[PDB]
Amino acid sequence: STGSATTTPIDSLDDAYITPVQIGTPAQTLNLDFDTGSSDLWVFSSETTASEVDGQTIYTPSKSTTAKLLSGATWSISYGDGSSSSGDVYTDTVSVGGLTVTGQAVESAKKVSSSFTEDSTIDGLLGLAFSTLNTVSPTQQKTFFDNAKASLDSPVFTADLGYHAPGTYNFGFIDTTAYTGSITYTAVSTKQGFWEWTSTGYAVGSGTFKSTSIDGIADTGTTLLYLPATVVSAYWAQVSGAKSSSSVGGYVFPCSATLPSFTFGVGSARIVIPGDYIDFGPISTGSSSCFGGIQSSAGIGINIFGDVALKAAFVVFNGATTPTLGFASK
Repeated sequence: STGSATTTPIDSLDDAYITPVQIGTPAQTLNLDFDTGSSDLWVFSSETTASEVDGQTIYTPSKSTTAKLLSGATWSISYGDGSSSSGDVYTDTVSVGGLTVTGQAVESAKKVSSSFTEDSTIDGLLGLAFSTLNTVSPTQQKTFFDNAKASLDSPVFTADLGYHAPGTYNFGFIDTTAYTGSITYTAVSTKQGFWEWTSTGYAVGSGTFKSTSIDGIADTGTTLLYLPATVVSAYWAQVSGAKSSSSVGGYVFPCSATLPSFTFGVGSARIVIPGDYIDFGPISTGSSSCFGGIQSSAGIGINIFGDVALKAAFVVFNGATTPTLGFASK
């Protein structure tokens, strides 16, 4: 089997991407944030505290003939941005882009933090990291990809995120028309539960490539690119007037600037992030100070190849017995 779904930016900044997901019988379509940095599929639901729902589409298990309460199971998750959610668990039929999994754990939110309530466009998350991170207790549950894997033509999924435009998540095949040149594959460590890999270096604009190992995770659920302070400083030093602002929470730059590209290494290959991808616009409406798309990972504890980086590439998440990651230009 295979699946193919379009993913769509939630706003003009590509702050996140949503992908339609069918849950239940008859289908209940929710728009979920596919997150290769977590491993819970959770949704806004009929069980979610009423005051914490504001515009989202909810899953109603009682209207699904294939829904079954997973007795005794609860879940609770906190994300890197400080947001959180929790609730109980159903099993139900879940389909993505024509690919169907029966008995998928669907984690029904009883509580969500403000950040989720305030974002009317995201109805939940679908995690695509390794199932060892799944928070369901007392019986840990598998991700959608884990459940689908054995049935897929090839045990892979691909992320093809657009810049200010729709893109595609494919399951079970590699669309050879969707990228240019070759796919360069690189080793993955699953030790922390993530799609963790080591970049071979970086360049700023038309500058020379610095060979240096950067360990990080491929995380579709994180908006920006978080790298070591040394790297980030070298980038923003090439932008007149750029500075790190503690009051804003990172590097800002004059909105009148032309941003340089940023290149990262994948083995001997190079992925180029155009300067425009690194612009996240005014810090507040009408401001002439703009927020940077490359930020320091210092105090996150991990480097994160988020959407700013991934959308510059066609990315293969290879879930073979020994997982790998592939990157191609497109």
